[PDB]
Amino acid sequence: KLPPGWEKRMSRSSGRVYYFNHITNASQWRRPSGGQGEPARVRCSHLLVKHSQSRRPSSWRQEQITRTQEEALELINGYIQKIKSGEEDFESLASQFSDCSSAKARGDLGAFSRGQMQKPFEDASFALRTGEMSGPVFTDSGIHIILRTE
Amino acid sequence: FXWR
Repeated sequence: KLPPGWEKRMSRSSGRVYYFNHITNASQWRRPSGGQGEPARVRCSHLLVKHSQSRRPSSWRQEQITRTQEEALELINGYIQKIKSGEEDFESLASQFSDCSSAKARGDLGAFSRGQMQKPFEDASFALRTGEMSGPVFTDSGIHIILRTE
Repeated sequence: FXWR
C-alpha cells in the first residue's frame, strides 16, 4: 500500500497521525503515495554532524569534535526543521555546517551503488525517492541528513 | 567520510 519503509504512525505526545519511514527515519504529515525494486544507482548529498564518539572526531569545521551524540542529534533535528520550514536550504546548510569534506561540494557525494557506502547510509539512500530527504541516519561517522538528487 |  505504502512505498518501501513507510508506515502510518501517530504521536504519543499529541495524537496526530503522520507517516514514518523506518529505513530513512523520515517523518511527514503527507501520505507518501496517492515489482520495481530499488534504483541500481543513486546520487545523494548529505549533511554530517559528528560527535565525540565518531570514528574520526574531527573535521574542517573543528579539529576536535567534543559534542555528545545527543547534542549532535539536536543539531540534526534543528537543521531538518529549518529545511522543512523553508527558512534554510539543504545545500546552504551542508556547505556551512557539515562535518564532511563534501561540504565544499554543497554536500554532494556523487553517484554510488550498493556496497560502496556505510550500510545505514546506503539503506537510507536507496529507500529515498528522487528529491526526498531522510531523517537522522546514524553511522560510525556521525548523524547524517541525506538528500537524494538523482 | 562515509564509504564502506
